[PDB]
Amino acid sequence: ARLWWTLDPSKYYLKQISSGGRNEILFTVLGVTAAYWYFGNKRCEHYWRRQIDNCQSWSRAQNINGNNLTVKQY
Amino acid sequence: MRRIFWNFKTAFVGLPMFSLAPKNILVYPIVVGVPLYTFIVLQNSVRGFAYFDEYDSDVKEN
Amino acid sequence: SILPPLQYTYSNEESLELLIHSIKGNKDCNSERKAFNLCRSTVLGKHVEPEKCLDKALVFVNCFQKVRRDESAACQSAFNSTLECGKKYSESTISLGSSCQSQLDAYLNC
Amino acid sequence: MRTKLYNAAYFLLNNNESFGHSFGIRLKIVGLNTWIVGYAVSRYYFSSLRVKAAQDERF
Amino acid sequence: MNHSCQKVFEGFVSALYDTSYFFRNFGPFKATIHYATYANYLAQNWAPRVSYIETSTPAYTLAKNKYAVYIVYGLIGGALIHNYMLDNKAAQKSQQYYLKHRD
Amino acid sequence: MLDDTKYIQMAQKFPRNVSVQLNKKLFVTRTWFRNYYFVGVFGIFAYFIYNQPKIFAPFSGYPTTVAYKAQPDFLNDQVIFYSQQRQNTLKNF
Amino acid sequence: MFKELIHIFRTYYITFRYLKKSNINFLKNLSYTLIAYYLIINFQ
Amino acid sequence: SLVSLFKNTFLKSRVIGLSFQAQRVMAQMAKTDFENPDEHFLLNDAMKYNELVFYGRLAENWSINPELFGKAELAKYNEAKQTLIDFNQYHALVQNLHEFYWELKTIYLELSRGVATSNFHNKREVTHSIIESDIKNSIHKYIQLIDDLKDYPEWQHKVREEIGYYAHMIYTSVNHDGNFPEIFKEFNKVDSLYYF
Amino acid sequence: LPIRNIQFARYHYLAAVTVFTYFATRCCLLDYKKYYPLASVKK
Ligand SMILES: CCCCCCCCCCCCCCCCCC(=O)OC[C@H](COP(=O)([O-])OCC(O)COP(=O)([O-])OC[C@@H](COC(=O)CCCCCCCCCCCCCCCCC)OC(=O)CCCCCCCCCCCCCCCCC)OC(=O)CCCCCCCCCCCCCCCCC
Ligand SMILES: CCCCCCCCCCCCCCCCCC(=O)OC[C@H](COP(=O)([O-])OCC(O)COP(=O)([O-])OC[C@@H](COC(=O)CCCCCCCCCCCCCCCCC)OC(=O)CCCCCCCCCCCCCCCCC)OC(=O)CCCCCCCCCCCCCCCCC
Ligand SMILES: CCCCCCCCCCCCCCCCCC(=O)OC[C@H](COP(=O)([O-])OCC(O)COP(=O)([O-])OC[C@@H](COC(=O)CCCCCCCCCCCCCCCCC)OC(=O)CCCCCCCCCCCCCCCCC)OC(=O)CCCCCCCCCCCCCCCCC
Ligand SMILES: CCCCCCCCCCCCCCCCCC(=O)OC[C@H](COP(=O)([O-])OCC(O)COP(=O)([O-])OC[C@@H](COC(=O)CCCCCCCCCCCCCCCCC)OC(=O)CCCCCCCCCCCCCCCCC)OC(=O)CCCCCCCCCCCCCCCCC
Ligand SMILES: CCCCCCCCCCCCCCCCCC(=O)OC[C@H](COP(=O)([O-])OCC(O)COP(=O)([O-])OC[C@@H](COC(=O)CCCCCCCCCCCCCCCCC)OC(=O)CCCCCCCCCCCCCCCCC)OC(=O)CCCCCCCCCCCCCCCCC
Ligand SMILES: CCCCCCCCCCCCCCCCCC(=O)OC[C@H](COP(=O)([O-])OCC[N+](C)(C)C)OC(=O)CCCCCCCCCCCCCCCCC
Ligand SMILES: CCCCCCCCCCCCCCCCCC(=O)OC[C@H](COP(=O)(O)OCCN)OC(=O)CCCCCCCCCCCCCCCCC
Repeated sequence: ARLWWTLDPSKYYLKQISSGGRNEILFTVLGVTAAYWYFGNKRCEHYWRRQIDNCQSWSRAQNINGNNLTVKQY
Repeated sequence: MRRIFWNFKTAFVGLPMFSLAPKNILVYPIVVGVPLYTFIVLQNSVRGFAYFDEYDSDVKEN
Repeated sequence: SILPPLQYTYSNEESLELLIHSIKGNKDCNSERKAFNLCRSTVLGKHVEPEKCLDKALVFVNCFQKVRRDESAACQSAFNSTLECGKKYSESTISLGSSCQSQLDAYLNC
Repeated sequence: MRTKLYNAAYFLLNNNESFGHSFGIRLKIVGLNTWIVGYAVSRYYFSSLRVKAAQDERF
Repeated sequence: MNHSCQKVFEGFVSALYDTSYFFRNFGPFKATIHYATYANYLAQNWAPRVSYIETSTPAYTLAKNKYAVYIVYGLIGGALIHNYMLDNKAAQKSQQYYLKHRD
Repeated sequence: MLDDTKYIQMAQKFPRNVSVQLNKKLFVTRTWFRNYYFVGVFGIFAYFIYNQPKIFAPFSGYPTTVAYKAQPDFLNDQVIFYSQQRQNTLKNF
Repeated sequence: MFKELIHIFRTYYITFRYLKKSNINFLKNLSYTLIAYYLIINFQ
Repeated sequence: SLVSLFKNTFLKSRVIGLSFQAQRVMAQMAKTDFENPDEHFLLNDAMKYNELVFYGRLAENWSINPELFGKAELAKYNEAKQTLIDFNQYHALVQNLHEFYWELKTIYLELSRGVATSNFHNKREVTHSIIESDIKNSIHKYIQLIDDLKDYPEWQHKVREEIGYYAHMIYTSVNHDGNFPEIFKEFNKVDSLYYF
Repeated sequence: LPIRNIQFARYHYLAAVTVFTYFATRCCLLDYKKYYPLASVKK
């Protein structure tokens, strides 16, 4: 059998762009900005929460037809 | 009528396959998984395999 | 977010006090707790007619209150030592070290 | 047109050390990869199972 | 196969071939496919990267191409650590606010 | 340098009116073998990647849930329900 | 790795011979995209 | 017209830059076989191949604004545009030949699956009529193609060596009885002697 | 010939493979429901 395992990068994808190295910083800036936005939203939603349980938290239920939900004691 | 010519006991595809394949397919599985699986299972049980009973198992209704 | 929201905001001091008192109570009054849980397990005792459990519940609560109110001087001293150790452990943002198990064992034996 | 036929070589060749030595390595790698993929599939399958239901329950 | 089923099968495969050919070679569809193929090629073979073949003498290689990896690592690590610190600050702020509001 | 003379000549001088008719049946057969090996082989891998997270991380796909409270209606033998919207969150770790 | 899996399937399965190098490349691109999506999503 | 300036600059840059590469890409495509003519570009190195394929359409279709072009620059752009159109036609020709090759290879693959040793479920002693007709018509088209390439000895030789290989394998897959003399009548003239 | 940041590429590929395998197989996050019958109890 032939040995083929290796961690080295393939030369097919190792080319540079004409003006220099590949667009690494430009894409990393976008990635960092997107991560900042996403994690900021997640943190804001997560931390500023409380559960308030009282009569005003309950409303009258209804069917998908909009009528009030009541089930008989059949 | 398909006529097959085959040396069952000496051809490379025969009893030699039974002797060879099982001991070579399970080389990496055994030698890697068994130590790895043992490590993964035991590292939790530094103190013991104790089930901290969150429900009253010893309590039986009168 | 998937983590449940909080209902009652406990101060860190209050949280540690209640936690230590709870650990003590599970030793002092496990009998009342077990009886209450047994009576609250059945359908009739849990949803339909919870009042049949009320008396048992009361007893349990009383026991817990008695634990929450450290009556013995030795109990108070041990609880204060354990609570101070817990506060120091919690406030330590630097790499944490020794545990507060010794003080807890001292308190549970009071 | 009667299609031609042949006698598969591996059915009529005396077993040799080269076949064994090379196919052993190939089977080692095949077993490793198959074991990994099958473990993944097994975890997926078992996690896909439903929860136990009551006795004589409809819906 | 039976020659009647042969007629049916030939007609069906001809219809499939014609449908595929029309859909691929229709003006707007052809333009869409032609642009999307190149977009896919750009994405797959020219994705952002940190390792690349250096064919230039040290005098003819920019500094950006010698410290891009370090800049990327700095950006990512700083983002992660700053998000962690922001999470801790938000935890403290929320705790203090809801404590001072009641209990 | 490789002696690509003949290939250079082939590239420079190629016919511009020669074409071959394609048997539709064989083209379709090959393409449907390709579809068979896509849907039924790579489809397994694609569906695993798409779904396995949805099996091991279900809570992130169902954000809002509903809760109910009930009261009796003795004089009509009915049951009255009050609904409530909640954020589907973990519970009893 | 992917290359090796494709090579084994091509060399052992007669039916798999039907696929062009272009179709293999399309599968390669789709698999890479799915792997990137999997890595990203698991952490979300 | 700023947008016109940018459009024309983009077109000029891409088209002229690729025109200097069209020779290399076309030569490489010729070098490989017809099974996967773009094999080298997919596996080893994409020497501005996908770029040529994409920008050929733009060269053919997108308009030009001569007032934004010089004299020698405009002549060079027209030359490059013609080169890209030539590449478009060359790619179309190679694609046609490659698809015909795959037709023949499909026929051969069906035969091989027929005679495969693992084929314990679909073993057929006698070739059926449908595949015989397919073989006959495919060989007829191949002979017509060889005739049509009489002015291009290199192309004719490549078409033989590449496509006729599977015709020869099909020839070898079956016995010389039944309709065999009629099916391979055209093949027996010259091609059969070549593949011996 | 020289490849910029080759070692970084090797380690990134290794990390990607490790993470993908970890999440796909969940090798580290086993299930212990099968061991519960074979475990002692407290309290
Ligand atoms: C961000 C949010 C918005 C995203 C919107 C995306 C929209 C995409 C629409 C695409 C439409 C079809 C396009 C057809 C091609 C037309 C353009 C063209 O031919 O190229 C011209 C131009 C030059 O091409 P070329 O001359 O042929 O050069 C190549 C040659 O080999 C010659 O090479 P060379 O050596 O001469 O060098 C030339 C160099 C020249 O290149 C450049 O100059 C470009 C450099 C980068 C941009 C620089 C400018 C930055 C500032 C822009 C500011 C814009 C402001 C806009 C304001 C708008 C206000 C309204 O070329 C390159 O290096 C090409 C770069 C290719 C980059 C590909 C990126 C792939 C990955 C993307 C996703 C990454 C996710 C990571 C997540 C990881 C998380 C862990 O290239 C480009 O325009 C590049 C575009 C690349 C991206 C297109 C595809 C994006 C798809 C994203 C994934 C979305 C998936 C969603 C699911 C799917 C269903 C929806
Ligand atoms: C020819 C006919 C053959 C017929 C065979 C019929 C077989 C029927 C099987 C029925 C199902 C058995 C399931 C066992 C589950 C075991 C785990 C378990 O208890 O989990 C609890 C399970 C929950 O699972 P979980 O915890 O979420 O995850 C389980 C995972 O396995 C993860 O758990 P873990 O993390 O603890 O995993 C342990 C770790 C352990 O891994 C290791 O460390 C590996 C160690 C290996 C050591 C081996 C040593 C051998 C020594 C060799 C020595 C050779 C010497 C030679 C010398 C030569 C001379 C020098 O990983 C593994 O166990 C690896 C598994 C992956 C397998 C990879 C290969 C898959 C493809 C190949 C399959 C076999 C093909 C054979 C073809 C034969 C052709 C002739 O829940 C239960 O309580 C279920 C209990 C099991 C019953 C399930 C019933 C389902 C019924 C479905 C309906 C249809 C049934 C159809 C039946 C048909 C019958 C004919
Ligand atoms: C529970 C969850 C759900 C599970 C099911 C999920 C299914 C997902 C979709 C699968 C889609 C598969 C089809 C698309 C892929 C490409 C197929 C293809 O090439 O198309 C043309 C090709 C036919 O080509 P052909 O020209 O007609 O054949 C002549 C060529 O020379 C032939 O040349 P060749 O080299 O191309 O042909 C080799 C051919 C293989 O085809 C053959 O040539 C022969 C196939 C039959 C072989 C039967 C065994 C022969 C004797 C061996 C010794 C057995 C000993 C057992 C007892 C041991 C006792 C100790 O290989 C394949 O089929 C490639 C893919 C195979 C794996 C994927 C399919 C797995 C199906 C598993 C369930 C099957 C149904 C239940 C069976 C059990 C019921 C109790 O395949 C087909 O059209 C048939 C497809 C397969 C049908 C099922 C046959 C049984 C397979 C059992 C495999 C078991 C593996 C172990 C793990 C199983 C875990 C579930
Ligand atoms: C849900 C999420 C969605 C978004 C994410 C998507 C992610 C997945 C990827 C999707 C990929 C597939 C996309 C769908 C296929 C679209 C096919 C198509 O366009 O069909 C046209 C195509 C007809 O065009 P044709 O046959 O190729 O051309 C001959 C015609 O006679 C026409 O001849 P003509 O000369 O009269 O007109 C030529 C030109 C109109 O000509 C003009 O007026 C000039 C256009 C711009 C030329 C390039 C100037 C670049 C200047 C530098 C910019 C630098 C920016 C900053 C960065 C600097 C540092 C690098 O019209 C086109 O052909 C437009 C094609 C699309 C844009 C091509 C330009 C690419 C480069 C510029 C954009 C990318 C940024 C590159 C930056 C870096 C550059 C180095 O076929 C159709 O008519 C099909 C219609 C039905 C299908 C849907 C049509 C959708 C139309 C969308 C228009 C979008 C315009 C751009 C918006 C930009 C917003 C920021
Ligand atoms: C219709 C169009 C056509 C559709 C076709 C169908 C398929 C879809 C196609 C769509 C097109 C895009 C497809 C995805 C890209 C595929 C790339 C590919 O296949 O490349 C293979 C190719 C394989 O090559 P290879 O030879 O095998 O080598 C690979 C090795 O891994 C070698 O890798 P490497 O070594 O070069 O590394 C790569 C590099 C890549 O990374 C980057 O540079 C990128 C960075 C992230 C940028 C993210 C930008 C995202 C922007 C998004 C903006 C919003 C978009 C919204 C769009 C909406 C719609 C318009 O990695 C790094 O930079 C490593 C960073 C590690 C950081 C470590 C942190 C350390 C912290 C500690 C610091 C030190 C502390 C010391 C303390 C000491 C205490 C004592 O990959 C590459 O070579 C490129 C690198 C890999 C890039 C992966 C990018 C994946 C992006 C997925 C995006 C999915 C978006 C879905 C959106 C859905 C919306 C609904
Ligand atoms: C849920 C479903 C599970 C079902 C499990 C089924 C398991 C199937 C395991 C199959 C193993 C591999 C062989 C079949 C597939 C081969 C695919 C392939 O590429 O091969 C092509 C090749 C054959 O094709 P070829 O050799 O012509 O090669 C192709 C060449 N050209 C292209 C020129 C045509 O290999 C084979 O098919 C070899 C077949 C060997 C068969 C060996 C049979 C052994 C039987 C042992 C029985 C033991 C009984 C013991 C009883 C004891 C009682 C006490
Ligand atoms: C090596 C190459 C091949 C590799 C292949 C790899 C495949 C990867 C597949 C990935 C996707 C995995 C999907 C898993 C779905 C499993 C569904 C299943 O059958 O689960 C078992 C299920 C009962 O499970 P459950 O209801 O949860 O009850 C137990 C709860 N404790 O069982 C049931 O409910 C039983 C009814 C459903 C199942 C019906 C199956 C019908 C099969 C018909 C076969 C027809 C062909 C026959 C051929 C031979 C003919 C002679």
